Amino acid sequence: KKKVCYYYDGDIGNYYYGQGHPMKPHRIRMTHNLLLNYGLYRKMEIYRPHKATAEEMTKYHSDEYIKFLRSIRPDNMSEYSKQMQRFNVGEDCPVFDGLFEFCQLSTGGSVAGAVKLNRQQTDMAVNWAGGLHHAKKSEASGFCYVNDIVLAILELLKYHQRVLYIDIDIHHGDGVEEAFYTTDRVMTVSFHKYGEYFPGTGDLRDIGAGKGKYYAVNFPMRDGIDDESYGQIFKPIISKVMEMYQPSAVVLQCGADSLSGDRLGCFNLTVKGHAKCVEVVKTFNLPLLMLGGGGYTIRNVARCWTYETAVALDCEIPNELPYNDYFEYFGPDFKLHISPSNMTNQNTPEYMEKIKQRLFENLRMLP
Amino acid sequence: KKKVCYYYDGDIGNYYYGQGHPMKPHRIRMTHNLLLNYGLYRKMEIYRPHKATAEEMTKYHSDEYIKFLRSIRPDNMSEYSKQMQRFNVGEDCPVFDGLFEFCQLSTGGSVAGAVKLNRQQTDMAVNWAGGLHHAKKSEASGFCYVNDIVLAILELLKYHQRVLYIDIDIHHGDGVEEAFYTTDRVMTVSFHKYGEYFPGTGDLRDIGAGKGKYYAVNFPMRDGIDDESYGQIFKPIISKVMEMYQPSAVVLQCGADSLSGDRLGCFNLTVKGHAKCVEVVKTFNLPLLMLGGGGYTIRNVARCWTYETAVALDCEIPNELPYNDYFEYFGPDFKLHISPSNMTNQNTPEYMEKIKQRLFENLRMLP
Amino acid sequence: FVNYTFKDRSHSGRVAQGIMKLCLEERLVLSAQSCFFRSMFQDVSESVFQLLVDYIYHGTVKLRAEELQEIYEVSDMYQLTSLFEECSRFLAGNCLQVMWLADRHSDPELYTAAKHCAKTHLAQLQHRLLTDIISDGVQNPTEAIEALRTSLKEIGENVHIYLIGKSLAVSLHCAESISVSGQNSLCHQITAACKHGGDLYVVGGSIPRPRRMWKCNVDWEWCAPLPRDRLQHTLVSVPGKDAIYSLGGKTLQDTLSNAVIYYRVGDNVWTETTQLEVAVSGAAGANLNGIIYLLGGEENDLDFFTKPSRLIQCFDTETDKCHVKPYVLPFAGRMHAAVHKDLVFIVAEGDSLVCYNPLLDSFTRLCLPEALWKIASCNGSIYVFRDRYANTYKLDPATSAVTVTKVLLTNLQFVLA
Amino acid sequence: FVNYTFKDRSHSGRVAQGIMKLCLEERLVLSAQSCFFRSMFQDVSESVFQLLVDYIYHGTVKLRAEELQEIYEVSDMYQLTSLFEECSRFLAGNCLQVMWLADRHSDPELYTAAKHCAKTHLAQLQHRLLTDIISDGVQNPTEAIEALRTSLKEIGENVHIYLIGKSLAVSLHCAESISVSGQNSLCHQITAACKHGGDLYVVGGSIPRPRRMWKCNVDWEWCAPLPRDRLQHTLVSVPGKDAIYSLGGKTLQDTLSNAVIYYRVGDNVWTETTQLEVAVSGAAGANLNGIIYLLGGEENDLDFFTKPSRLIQCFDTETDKCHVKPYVLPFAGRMHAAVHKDLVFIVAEGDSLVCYNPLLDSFTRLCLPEALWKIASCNGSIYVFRDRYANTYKLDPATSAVTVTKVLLTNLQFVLA
Ligand SMILES: [Zn+2]
Ligand SMILES: [Zn+2]
Repeated sequence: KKKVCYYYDGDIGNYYYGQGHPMKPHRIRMTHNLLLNYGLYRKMEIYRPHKATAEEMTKYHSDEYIKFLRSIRPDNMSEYSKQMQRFNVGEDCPVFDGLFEFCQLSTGGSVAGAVKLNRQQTDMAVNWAGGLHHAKKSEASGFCYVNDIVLAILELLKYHQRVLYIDIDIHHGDGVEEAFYTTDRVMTVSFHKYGEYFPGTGDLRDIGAGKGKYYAVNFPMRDGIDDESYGQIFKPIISKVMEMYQPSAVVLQCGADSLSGDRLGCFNLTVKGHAKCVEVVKTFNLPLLMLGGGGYTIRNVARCWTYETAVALDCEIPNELPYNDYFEYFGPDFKLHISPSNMTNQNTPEYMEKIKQRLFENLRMLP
Repeated sequence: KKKVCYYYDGDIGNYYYGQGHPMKPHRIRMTHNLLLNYGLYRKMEIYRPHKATAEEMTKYHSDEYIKFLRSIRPDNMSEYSKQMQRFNVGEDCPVFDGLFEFCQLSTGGSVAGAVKLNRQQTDMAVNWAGGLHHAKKSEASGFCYVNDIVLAILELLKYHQRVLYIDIDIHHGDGVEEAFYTTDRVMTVSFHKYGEYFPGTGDLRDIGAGKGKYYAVNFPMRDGIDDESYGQIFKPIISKVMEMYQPSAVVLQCGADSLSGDRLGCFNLTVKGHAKCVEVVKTFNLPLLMLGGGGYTIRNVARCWTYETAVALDCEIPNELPYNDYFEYFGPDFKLHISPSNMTNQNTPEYMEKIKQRLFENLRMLP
Repeated sequence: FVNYTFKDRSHSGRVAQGIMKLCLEERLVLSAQSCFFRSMFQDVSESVFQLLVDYIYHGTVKLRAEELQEIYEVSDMYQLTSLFEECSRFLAGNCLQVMWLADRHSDPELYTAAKHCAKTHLAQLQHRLLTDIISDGVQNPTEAIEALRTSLKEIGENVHIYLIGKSLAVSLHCAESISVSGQNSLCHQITAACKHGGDLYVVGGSIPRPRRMWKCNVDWEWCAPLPRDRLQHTLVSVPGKDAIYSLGGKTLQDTLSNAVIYYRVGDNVWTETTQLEVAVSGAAGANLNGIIYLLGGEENDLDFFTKPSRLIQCFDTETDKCHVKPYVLPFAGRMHAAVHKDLVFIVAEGDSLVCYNPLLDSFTRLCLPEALWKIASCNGSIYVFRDRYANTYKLDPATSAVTVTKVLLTNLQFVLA
Repeated sequence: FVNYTFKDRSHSGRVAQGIMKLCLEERLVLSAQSCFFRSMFQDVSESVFQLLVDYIYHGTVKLRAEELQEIYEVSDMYQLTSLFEECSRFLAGNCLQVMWLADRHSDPELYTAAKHCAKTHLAQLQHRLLTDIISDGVQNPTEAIEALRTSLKEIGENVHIYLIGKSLAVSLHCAESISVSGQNSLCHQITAACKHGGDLYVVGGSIPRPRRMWKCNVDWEWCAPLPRDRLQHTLVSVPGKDAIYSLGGKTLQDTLSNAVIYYRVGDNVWTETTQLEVAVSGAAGANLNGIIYLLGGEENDLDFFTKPSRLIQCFDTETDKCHVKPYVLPFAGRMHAAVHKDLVFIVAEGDSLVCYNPLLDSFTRLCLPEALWKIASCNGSIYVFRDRYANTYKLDPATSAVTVTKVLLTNLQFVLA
C-alpha cells in the first residue's frame, strides 16, 4: 500500500521548557503510546531522529547563530547576556537545559525523513517532533530555534524541481515564506489566522517578489473556522494550486494548535476535520512530508496526532479510547474525538469566496 | 587639492523619452554647457561613460531581464507584448528608441567612476547621467531599468569593507535598500519624502533585517522642507552615522528633483541648500561618488548640477548667468540661483527632533 | 459626591417634542424663532401661513414650485429664520424679476446668482441693476447698451463646459443647443480634471506617479505637482478661496486614502490639510458654498477589499474640518455629481438620478428616459451625456422632461462643470 | 426643484434658547418635561423648588450633599424626568434608610445597590427587606437572624480586592482596615488582569504571544486564549452580560489598535465585536451600567509615534457601538480608574484626581495629601495605593480626607476592583 515512515525518540519528553510553559514537548510521548496502544505501531515502520550536526544546521542558518545556541547552557547565561538580545533568546523563548540536544532531535526527523521521502523509500514521512517554522535565519522567533521545515525543503530541492509547502496551522509560517519568498522553486501556501496575531506577516498582498513574484500564496483567516468551511476552502485551493504549479514533493506542516480547545490557538477544527485535510492531500498521491508543529493543549494534540497517524496508515481506530498511560488526562469522556466548541465562525462565505477568487486570479499569472 | 572626475557623453541628449515625458535626459547637456561657459571644464578632468556590457549588468540584475531589455526595439513591441507585463516595461516607463544604448551610458559612468574612486585616483567622482535607483533586480520601476547605484556599490565593496550610501532625493531608493537590506556591509541612509508617495517603501520601522538588522537608516519627510531644516537634520545625522559606522567610501545620490519648483517633486530646497549637503559630506574627507538622479525641471536641475560641480571644484561662480546656449529657457531673471517658493514646510521641529532621536537610538545598537 | 454640574443634553429635545405635542393637540414658540413676532407679541396668504405656522411649531416644510415667491417674501418679513435662507437658496426668463426681488429684499446671495444668469443671457434678453450686469461682464454688450461706456467689461468667450473623450479634450461651448469651438489633444492619461474658472486643469500621467498636472488652454502649461500618489482622487474647484482641492483617493498599494490637499492658483503651491474621517475612492465631489461634499465611491470591506460606498462626507473648508453625515445615500457605486444652485444632481447606476440638498437630509428622484450617464451643469441648464455616443440630452428640472439638443468623440471619460 | 422635505436640525435648539430667554427675562415648559405637571396644568421646599424650576426651564442642576433627599422625593413625585434617574443614581451607615426610600419610591436600581451595601455590612449593623438581604447572601448570618431558615445563603469570604505586586498576587481582604488572607505566586508576566465576580482572571505570557489566560484562585486554571496579540489592552468585567471585554491595545508592531473582543465565563469562548473609533493603548476601562468607557492612554501622533491621549471613548455593549465624546479630559497620560456608584474616580500624574460622571459632561477634582497612585473601589470605600511601598490610604468622598488605614509587596503592578 502506502509506505509510511515514523520518527520518534523517547528522550525528547524530558526537555522541560520551564515553569508556566505553553510549549510542552513531552506531549509527543503521550501521543506515541496512543500509537502503540491502538496497535498502529506494528503495521508501521518506526525510527528515531538522529542527532543533527552543527554543520547540517549551517545550511539555512548563520554560523554565528548556531554557535551561540550551541554554546549557551543554563548555568552560564551571564557570559552571553549581551548576545541574548541580538538573537532574541531568553525571554519569549527562554533557554533551558539541553536546548541544543532538543534541536538535535526536533530537526533530526525532518532532514532524515526527507532523505527517505525524496528517495524511492516512502510516500509519506511522519515527524511529530518537528513542525517548527517561526525560526529566522539568525534569530529565534516564537518557540523555534532551528527551522526544521526550511532545512527539509532545501534538502528536498536537491531531488525535486518544484516544491509545494502547505502550512495547516493557525500561525503564519514566517521562516519558510521569507526563506523562499523570492524564488520560484518553492511555493508556500499558508492557511493561517491573520490580523493582530503573533507573526504579523502573511498579508493577502504578500504574494511574492522577484523571480518568485507569484510563488507565495497566503490565505488569511479569522478566529473560529469550522470543519466544513476549512475543508471546502482547502480542497479546491490546493487542487488549483497543484494544477497550475505541478508540485513534485509537498511538505505539509500540520499544527494541532488548530484544533478546538487548544491552550493558545482559537480555531474550531475537530480531529475529523483536521484529518480531512491530510486525506485530501493524500488523494493527489504525491510525496508528503508531515511536520507536527504547535501542539499546546496536550490532550487534543495527542488525540489528533494519533488519528493523523491512523489516517496515514489507512486504518480504523475506535472512538472509545483504551485505558492508556495518561487516561487521567483524557478525563471522563474516554473518547478519541473531541466535540467542537460553541464559538462563532467569523469567516463568512462571501469573505472566503472573495479571497478564493483573489488567489485564483493570482494563480492565473503562473508561467 | 581635491582631485575630481567628470563623466559625460554628448549623444545622451538624443534619447527622447516620449511625448509628454517628465524625464528628459537631454537636460544634462543643457548642464554641460554651464560647465564649459563658466570655465569649470578646464580646471576639471572630463571623460565620457563608456558602454556597459550586458555581462557587467548581470552582476545585480537577472540574465533574463537584461536580455529582454536588450532585445526590445520600438518596431518589434508586438513580439514581446507578453513579457512587457512580467517586467513592467511599456506603460509607466515606456520603451523608446535606443533604450539599451541609453543604459549603456547612464550606467557606464557609475561603475567606471567607482573604478577610479576606489583606486587612488580621485577623492570625488561625478556622474550626472546616473542616479537611477528605483530599478529592481528583475523589473523596471519608476523611470529606471539598470540600477547604476547598486552596480557601483557592488563594484566598490571589492575595495572597501563598509560603504555608506546617502540618498539625497525626494523619492526613497528602493533598489539600493532592498539590494542591501539584509547585509551589514552597506548602510543606506535615505532622506526622502514618505507617505502616499511613489516608492511606497521607506518606513521609519524599516530599519533592517538579518545580519544587517541595524544597517538601514531611513528619514521620512513631508512636503516642502526648507533649506535650514534639511541642513540641520543632514549634518548631525550623517556625522553620527559615520561615527558609529566608520564608512570607507560614501555614495551620494543627489537628486535635483529635490529643488524648489521641480515639475514632479515638492521639496523647497534651493541651489545653495542643495550644495550645503555635498559640502557637508566633503568636510568628512572620504571618497565621494556622486550620482545625479531625478532632474525633471530642466532649468533648476541644470543650474543646481552646475553649481554642485563648482562646489566639487571648490571654485566661485557668479550669480549672473552668462548668455548660454539655452538662455531663453533661463528667462528674464538670468540668475544662477533660484528663489525658494512660498510653500509651507510640514516638517515641524518636534517631528524632526523625534525622528532624529529614534535614528540615534537605532544607531546605538551598532556593534 | 459633593459638587458637579448636571447638563442634560436631551432637555431641548424633550421640551421641543412636548411643546409640539401639546400645541398641536390642544407666543413663546414663534418668539423663540422670529424676532419680529417677538417684537409684536395681510401680506401672507392663509395657505402660506399654514406652512409658516408648521415651520414655527413643527419645522416640517415641503414646497411646491408655485409658492417660492411668498415663501421668500413672508420669510424675509415675518422672520430671519433659516426658512428665508433655504427659500432664497432654492430660488437661486425669470432672472429680470429675481434681480428686483433680491434688490428689494437685500439678499447678497440671490443677487449674485441672478446677476450671473442675467449677464449670461443678456443677448437673449436684449437702472443700477443694468450697470451691475455690465460691470460684472458678459455676447453683445455694446449692442445691448445701445438698445456709462467705461462701466463695461468683456471676457471674450469663456468655455461653458469641457469634456475628455477618446484622448483629446473638447472645449464644448454653450450658445443660447451645443457648439464645438476649441480642441486640443493630450499625450497623457488623465486621472482627474477640474475645469477651474473657465480654465482646464488636468492631473495624471503614469499610474505609479500620477502627480503631473497641466493647464492646457499654447496648451501644456505645467503646474505644481501634488505630494501624494492617488488614483480616482476627487478633484474639486473653489474659486471662493481660489483653491483646488484633491480629496480622498486610492493608493497604489490597493489601500484607500483619507488625505486632503489643496492648490493655489495665485501662489502655485499645494498644501496638505485635515484628513477625512472615512477613506474613500472614486467619490463624486460637490463644492457648495465652500463646503466640499464627497459622495459614494468605495469603502474598505473584509479587511482586504472594497465595497460600493454609500456615505456622504463633509469637508468644511473655512474651518478645515471633516465629518460624516449620520444618514445614508439611496444607492452605492460609481457616481457622478454636478452642482446646480444649492443642490447636487447625483447620477449613478442606470435610470437613477437624485437631487440631494446637503444642508438638509432628503433625497429626491427624477425619472430618466429609460435608456452610465454623466451630468454637467451650465449657467442655468443641465446637460446629461451618455458614456458612449442621441449623445446629449437637456434635463428640465421643473418638468423632468429630457429634450434632445455636435459630438465627435466615441468615448466620454470626463464631463467637467 | 419641485418637491423636497426640509428638516431643520436647529429648530429644537432655537426654540429652547428662545423659551429660556423670554421666560427668565420676563405651563408649556414644565408640561413638556413632566407628565404630572401636564396632568395638573407642599412636599417640596422653596429652595428645592428653585432648583426644580431651574431644571424645568434651563436644565442647570448642581447639588450639595445635604439636599439629595428632596432632589429624590420631588423628582419622583413631580416628574419622571432624567433628574430623578440622576439623583437616584447619585444616592446609590445610611443603607438602612436608603433601603426604605427605594422601597417606598419603587426604584429597582437604588434598591439593589442598597441591598449590596446592607448585606456587606450586616455584621457591623447587627421585614421583607431583611428577607431580601438574607436571600441575596452575606459574616454572621445566623447570629444576625437570631438577633425563615431556608431563606439564607452564604458565599464564604469572597475577596474584596486583588493586587499584583513584586510576581505573586495578594488577595487582599477588607474587614469592617485591611487584611491579608490569601496568597499565590505566578510564573508568568501579567499584561492585564480583571476581577470577575470574586475571581481573578489574568492575561499575559510572553510579549510576542501575550494571549495566555489563567483563572488562578489549586490555581493556574487555563482559559480560552484571545485571538489578538496586544499589549496594554484594557480588560473590563461585565457580570451583567457575564462577559469579559478586551478593548484597545497596542500591537507588537508599535501600532495602536481599535479592536474589541469579549469572553464568556459560561461558554468559555472569545468573540470579536465592533471596533473603536480611535485606536488607543493603555487606556483605563470603566464599566458603567454595561457601557464601557475607555479613558486616556496613548494616541497616534507624527505618523510614527504616540502622544498622551486625553480622549474618552464609549462602547455601548447592548448595541455594540463605539463613539468618541465631544469633550476632552482634564489631563493625559498613564491613567487608573475605579468605578464607584455612577462615577469613575480617575487618577493620573501626581496629586491629581478627577471624579467623572460619563452620562454627563463635567469633571470634578479632589485635593490629594500632596505626596503614581492606583485607586480601587470597595463595597462602599475607596482605597488609594502608592506604586511603591504609608502604603495604603482611605479616601472619604464627602470630606476628601485621606485617612491612613498590612503590605508585604515592594512593588504594585495591578490593583483590581
Ligand atoms: Zn502553530
Ligand atoms: Zn528622485
